[PDB]
Amino acid sequence: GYDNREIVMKYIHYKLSQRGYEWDASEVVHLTLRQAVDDFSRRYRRDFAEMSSQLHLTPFTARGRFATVVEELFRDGVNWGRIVAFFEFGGVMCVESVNREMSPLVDNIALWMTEYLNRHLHTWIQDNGGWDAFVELYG
Amino acid sequence: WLAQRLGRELRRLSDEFVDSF
Repeated sequence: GYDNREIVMKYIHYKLSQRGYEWDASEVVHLTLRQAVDDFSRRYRRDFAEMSSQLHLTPFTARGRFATVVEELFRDGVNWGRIVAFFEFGGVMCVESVNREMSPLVDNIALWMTEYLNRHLHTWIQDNGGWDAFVELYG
Repeated sequence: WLAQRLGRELRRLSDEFVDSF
């Protein structure tokens, strides 16, 4: 297995530097994932900007917002596209957190992403060849 | 409510995106 916590941390750190923010916290996998999420981001750019504006992120709504969106995303199953959208969505929440002067939310979202990966996505990811199979498919 | 709409749209886009691999 690849360490999903490390995959979350590297991706979130990457996304925040894309916005000019600097967040203190296998390389082929990290690069392939960031490329797929970037592609997805650019493909649906206007949609994600509109989502951002409706997020209404506060410390009291963030946890439930993350959980409800992610449970809907995977409601009837998992595939690699939904895994990419999951990283995109978590990244959008982290960006909104720093943009709204709630940068401590970033650390919480990263943990919620890591926890969802390990609690709900690990079996599917492993059953389907692990992150190496993602690299082979998106490469 | 807002979250259920976000999730459905995300799901729509994911399944489109996965097909483009």
